[PDB]
Order: sequence, then C-alpha cells, then structure tokens
Amino acid sequence: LRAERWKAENQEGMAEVARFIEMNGSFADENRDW
Amino acid sequence: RAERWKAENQEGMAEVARFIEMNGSFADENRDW
Amino acid sequence: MQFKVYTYKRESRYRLFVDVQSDIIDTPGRRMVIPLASARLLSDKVSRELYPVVHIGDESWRMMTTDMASVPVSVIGEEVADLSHRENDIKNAINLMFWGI
Amino acid sequence: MQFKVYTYKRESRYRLFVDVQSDIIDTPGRRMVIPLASARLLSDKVSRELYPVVHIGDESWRMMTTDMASVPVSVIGEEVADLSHRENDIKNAINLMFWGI
Repeated sequence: LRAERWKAENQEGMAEVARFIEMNGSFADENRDW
Repeated sequence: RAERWKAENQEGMAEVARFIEMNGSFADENRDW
Repeated sequence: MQFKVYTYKRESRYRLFVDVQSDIIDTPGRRMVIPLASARLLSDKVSRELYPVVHIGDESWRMMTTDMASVPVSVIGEEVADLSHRENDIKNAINLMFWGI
Repeated sequence: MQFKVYTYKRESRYRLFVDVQSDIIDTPGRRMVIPLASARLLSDKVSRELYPVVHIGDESWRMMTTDMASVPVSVIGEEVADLSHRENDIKNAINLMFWGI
C-alpha cells in the first residue's frame, strides 16, 4: 500500500519533529480548553 | 450559499460557543504551546 | 487509533473523545481527537453537518468538531467504542470546518 | 482570517501562526491555527508535504501542521502576512494529517 510506504518514508522526520516539540514546546498544550 | 450557510448557522454557532465557554474548551485545555 | 473512542483521563466536562488523526501520521505521545458531549446538551439549531450525533451504548453524543485538539497519551484512556463506520460523516464535519465543505 | 499569518500574544516557543479555518465557519471567539517555526530549526528530513515551508518576506518558516490548535481571539495579534497563495500546499498538509495519502 502506498500509505505504508509513506509512513516508513517519513518516520525519520516525525521523530525530529517530536524531539523539536518537546524541546521548544507544544502549541496545542498551551491552548486546549478542556 | 456559503453566505446562506453562515446566516443559517449563526444561531447554532453561538450556542456551541456559549456551551463551550460555560462548560469549557477542550482547547485552552490540552494545548501545550 | 483513528475512529476509536477513548476515555479522557482528565477532570473536565468531557468524558469521551474520538481519535480523528490519520494512522499514517505518527506523532509520538500525541493524537488529534474530537470531544463528545451529550446530544441533549445542544439544541437542534446546531449543525448536524458540522457537529455529528453518534451513539455509544445507552447515550447519544454530539461530536464537538470545532473544539477538537491534540492530547498527550497521558490523558488517553481505554477504548470504549469504534465509530469507523461513521467515517463519512466525521470526514465531512472536518472538511467543512476547514474548507467550504 | 483564513490563510492570514498573525502573531501569538503569549509567552511561547511560537511567535506566529496561520489561520487555517474556513471563513464561513464562524466559531465566536476562536480560530483554528497552525503555528509557525523558523524553518532553520528543522532539517529537510522533515516532510514538506506535511510541514510546508512558507516565506514571510525573506525569512523561511515551517508550518507545524501537527501542532495545530484553536486559540482565543485575545491571543491573536497583528497580521504580518497573507499566504492565500499557498492554499494548495496548506490544504494538502492538513488533509495528509487526517486522511493520509
């Protein structure tokens, strides 16, 4: 499936974003009213 | 028609706004930035 | 996991939500979800197109699409239901909030 | 306003966000927005499909589509840009997040 190829394709970048969010901060966190 | 939906929905949109302002926003709540 | 309904482990007016994020989109420790509220809490003036009504056991819930958020795994409880069959209506509620829809 | 970039009037890692909510969906007091991060902060191992690089003047920014969130009108400052010319990329990024490829 094209979708599974994509996931594996962008797994490396998803990690870098995860690390980045932790470091910097999460926008959703500062902002969910429930 | 996009205008009509907005006019049609004006009553309904405020009520969620109100319900959310009274109950509470799932947003200001779980957002981390 | 997409279209699954979980318990909200936090003290708030919301008790349930539904995961609406793609299963192909891996955000470690986070999922984008839509919160549910009892259907009688909102009048019929509220768009069923924007805020769909779903059923989970002995209760009807409105899906607060506009009040969606990403939540930490930490407040994500156990699966209580699966609304994958309502994929069309969920997809329509969301595409409409962002686009004309 | 949809596709406008505004400032974030709050102590935060993010200083800018883009309004990505339909202009016909009026949620009194709140708008759904995607935060911006200095493009320099991320490598290009990170999907541009999911995280579009947009420019404000000569400076490049990454749209943290996944870190999106609705905000109060009260934390929304001055409009600093208009990105209506990236509606395609922006729309594809958002859809990638909910409905995969």
